[PDB]
Amino acid sequence: SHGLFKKLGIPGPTPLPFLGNILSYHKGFCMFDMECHKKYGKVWGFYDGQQPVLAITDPDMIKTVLVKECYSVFTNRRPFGPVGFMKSAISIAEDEEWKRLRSLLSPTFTSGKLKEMVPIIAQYGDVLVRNLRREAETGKPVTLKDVFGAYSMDVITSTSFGVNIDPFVENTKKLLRFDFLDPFFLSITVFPFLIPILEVLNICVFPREVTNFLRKSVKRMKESDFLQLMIDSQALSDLELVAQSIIFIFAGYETTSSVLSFIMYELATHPDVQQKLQEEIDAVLPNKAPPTYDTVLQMEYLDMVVNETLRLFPIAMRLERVCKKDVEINGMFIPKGVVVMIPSYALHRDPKYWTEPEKFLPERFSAKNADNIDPYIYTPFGSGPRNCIGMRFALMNMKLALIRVLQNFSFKPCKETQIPLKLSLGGLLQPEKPVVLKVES
Amino acid sequence: HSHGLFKKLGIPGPTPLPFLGNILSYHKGFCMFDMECHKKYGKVWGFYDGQQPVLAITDPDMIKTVLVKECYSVFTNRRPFGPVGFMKSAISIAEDEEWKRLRSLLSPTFTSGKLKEMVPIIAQYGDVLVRNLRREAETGKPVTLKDVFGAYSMDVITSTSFGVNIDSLNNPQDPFVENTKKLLRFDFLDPFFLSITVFPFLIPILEVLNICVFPREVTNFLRKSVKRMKESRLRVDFLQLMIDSQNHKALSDLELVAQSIIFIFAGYETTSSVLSFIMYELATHPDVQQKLQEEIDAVLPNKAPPTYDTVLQMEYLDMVVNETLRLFPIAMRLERVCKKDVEINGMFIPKGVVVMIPSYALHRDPKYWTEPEKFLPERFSAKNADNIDPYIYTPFGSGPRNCIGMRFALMNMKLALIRVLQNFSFKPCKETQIPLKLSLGGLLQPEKPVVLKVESR
Ligand code: HEM
Ligand code: HEM
Ligand SMILES: CC(C)(C)OC(=O)N[C@@H](CS[C@H](Cc1ccccc1)C(=O)NCCCc1cccnc1)Cc1cccc2ccccc12
Ligand SMILES: CC(C)(C)OC(=O)N[C@@H](CS[C@H](Cc1ccccc1)C(=O)NCCCc1cccnc1)Cc1cccc2ccccc12
Repeated sequence: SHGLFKKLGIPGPTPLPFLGNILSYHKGFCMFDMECHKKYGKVWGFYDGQQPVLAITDPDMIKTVLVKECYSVFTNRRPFGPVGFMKSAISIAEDEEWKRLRSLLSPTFTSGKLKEMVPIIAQYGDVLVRNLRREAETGKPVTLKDVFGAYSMDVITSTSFGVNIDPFVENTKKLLRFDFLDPFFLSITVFPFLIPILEVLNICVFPREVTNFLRKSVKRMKESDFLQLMIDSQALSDLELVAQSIIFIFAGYETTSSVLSFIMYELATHPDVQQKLQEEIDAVLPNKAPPTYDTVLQMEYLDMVVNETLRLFPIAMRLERVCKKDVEINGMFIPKGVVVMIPSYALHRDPKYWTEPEKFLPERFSAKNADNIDPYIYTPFGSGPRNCIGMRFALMNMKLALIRVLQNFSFKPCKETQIPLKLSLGGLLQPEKPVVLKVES
Repeated sequence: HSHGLFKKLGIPGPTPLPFLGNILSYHKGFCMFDMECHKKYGKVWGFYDGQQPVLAITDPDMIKTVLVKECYSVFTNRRPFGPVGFMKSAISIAEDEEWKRLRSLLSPTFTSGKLKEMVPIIAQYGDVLVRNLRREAETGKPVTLKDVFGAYSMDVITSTSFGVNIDSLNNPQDPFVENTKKLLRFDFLDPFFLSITVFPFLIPILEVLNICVFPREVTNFLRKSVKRMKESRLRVDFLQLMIDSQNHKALSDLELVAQSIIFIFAGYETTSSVLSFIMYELATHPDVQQKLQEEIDAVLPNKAPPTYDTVLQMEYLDMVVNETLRLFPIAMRLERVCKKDVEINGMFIPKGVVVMIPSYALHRDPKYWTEPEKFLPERFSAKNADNIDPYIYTPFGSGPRNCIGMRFALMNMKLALIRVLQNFSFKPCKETQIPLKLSLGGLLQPEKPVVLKVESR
């Protein structure tokens, strides 16, 4: 099954037996995609064990997979197991169950519901300033991932459940941990046949206590909102309701806080960009005025900085869809069962599409130059019917933190500040050493 | 009284007459009056359209402050235009929160993805444009460019915004074009558009008489045309976005037609007028026309069909379109109503004053452009484009209330110029007005229509 890309004429690295090309992941997913982007051109294929993966970079071919042929062919992502009761998660659901959950959780982040969350986040935006002021008046570098993690936890636990927590961050911080050095997930890539061995016999990849604590915490949350929508629509099951809460809690904590740490690093390493951003926030909101829903979307340089950070640090790295039947798109034959992959990290730094892609230049997303950006090359939230469902929720929650903090504090690098920031050469997109900076009031 | 405002503020300007103000100086038109004031009074001057004081600014920082920085807070709305009737809900006429809702609603109409989807549709009518140009070319005979460009522009804006192929082969007496033409006629000689400026108190009187600046013949026709243009069920164009957003709430039936008439008028008149000015400059400069044709053939050899990416690759084509818009900014002026007392760049502006940006005069300012009356596309080359201020050259405006169909118009015009210059070259005639005299009336148009010979290659 390792002569597939040799048959279809698609170039790619030579695979090893059983392993395939997973030994090239020693530098990470990002470095392997960028080296293959230069060696084999626009389209190449490799093997994650015995699973063939076709990598595409053509925007028209990307649009056909993500948007056009979504509901028809490229509907589901790579099979991820064994998950146990987490098989009902919207991000892991497949075919008919996904559409029922996508439509059920779509009214969660409308313009009406997002406008209701502004006063709720406005409460947590004050404790963030008061806690940073304790570390500001005292010469002491702040681990931004910590203080932003608590801010990211209170927002998703209140805007989705109405419960104020002020053990969840400890249990949530230990939900993923996708380390390729761990032979377990390196085995699932090599042994896709061991997934049915653990599904019929009830074995999961997530630790029991991070799933038992959340299944019992959601039951305490069930005091008869995003939770209010899942009860009024309840045919939704009770155990299925827990699986969706784990997805929202983890995304609202890990994704928003890690990107916020990426933003503050770029602002501290580029003073003229942070200073120009502070002058704009003081103009739209003078005297440290509380931000509203309209003043957030009005700040465009705030949008030009966030969109530039998401280009440099796409926490997704890759988008994946599984070909469910024999098709031919843009004059290329993709057989059934092939995982079509779109290297987001490699495309966000393609010299063919970006000038000086290494350097932090928010001028790429200016309304004068944003017309030169392909929407299928810059996909930090994906695209099509199966993109990020909390895209507008994440872009709002991160900007609300950037407004309220830059109105009161200014960030400078420290001695222990890793410059340049080296990304984690492992699995998920994170810095090697934690992001630490000095806070000046 | 009010005619002493600029005397009180120390701002120079022509001495106004009672009641009339300075409107008698419009005998040469908006453009000539603005350039003469810019030479005598300097960077800032003020005049009166009757009793309405108009402050003209030419400073790029002051222009950026009005158009970009202080749009949502102070300079949000244009000068009130009436009587308009139900067309007050149009995006270009809407004010304050109504415009802000409509702007965000119609913004996804012209994205890079939506525009790239329109190229195959525009490519269809590009082939029809070449066929009609080839009949008038196979036989020595002038060719009124405004007519053949007007039929092409109506074909593009109706199909890309509504999905309806209305003009088929022509139909040279097409009812859409015939009804949309009489939709714009600001003849300052007509007392109507001159008296309502002298008597602004008559606008609320005319609004209660159901009197509009648009004739009932063209509004009732377009009212039932858009209603019959709703066909379903069976894409996602301009019409589909308005129905999906129709289902705070919401978009009315009379509001959906108001925006459609705006998109129909802009896509027809503006695109066809600039194309006529472009071809006049190419015929009167055969060297520029040859260099542009050599670039189209280099990017699209063997008459290759134009695509979204090949259009953006042609630099000289972008330089020809930009230089023509510099000489002929169909906007002429940009205006914003100052809604509250402000002090920008060290100058006080009181509430109610209309801040005006003389775009026509700024595009021909000798202290910004070398030989401003000469047609030189080399100003917009990448070697010289850094010496161009984006607040002196504003053919599509600037800020949150600039031209919402800028990127569409730049594509529809370039897609037409490519497929036309691929097959034809244009030369002047005996009846071609050389030099071109602009209409001394209101809107920016030529005196005698642009007529040229069409030779095949
Ligand atoms: C900076 C913040 C975030 C980024 C960059 C991000 C990125 C992404 C990407 C790239 C995808 C997949 C798109 C595709 O496959 O085409 C995705 C899916 C998803 N995201 Fe996010 N995300 C963020 C925050 C959030 C938040 C706050 C939530 C809150 C619920 C969330 C919930 C989800 C879910 C449920 C899915 C799967 C939807 C489905 O499979 O149908 N994400 N995200
Ligand atoms: C060569 C072609 C065109 C030129 C030179 C042009 C120029 C302009 C200018 C200068 C403005 C005012 C900007 C400001 O006040 O700051 C404007 C506004 C506008 N234009 Fe265009 N335009 C063109 C074609 C089009 C097209 C094809 C459409 C299609 C819908 C369109 C729709 C509009 C609308 C709706 C506005 C008002 C926007 C608002 O009030 O928010 N225009 N145009
Ligand atoms: C795992 C691989 C990449 C081989 O196969 C997939 O593709 N399995 C997708 C589903 S595992 C995941 C389950 C999980 C993990 C850890 C804690 C809790 C649940 C999942 O539910 N995650 C989406 C929900 C939250 C989120 C995260 C980031 C951004 N927004 C929202 C993985 C997947 C889902 C969605 C977007 C992705 C982008 C890049 C890479 C993988 C993606
Ligand atoms: C009327 C004056 C100039 C004193 O006061 C304004 O300012 N009234 C603005 C709104 S009248 C117009 C209504 C109309 C007229 C004729 C047919 C159909 C509708 C309008 O809706 N037109 C914008 C939409 C179309 C368009 C036109 C040209 C370019 N692109 C798009 C006038 C106005 C609007 C937008 C840009 C302008 C530039 C220069 C001068 C005036 C402008």
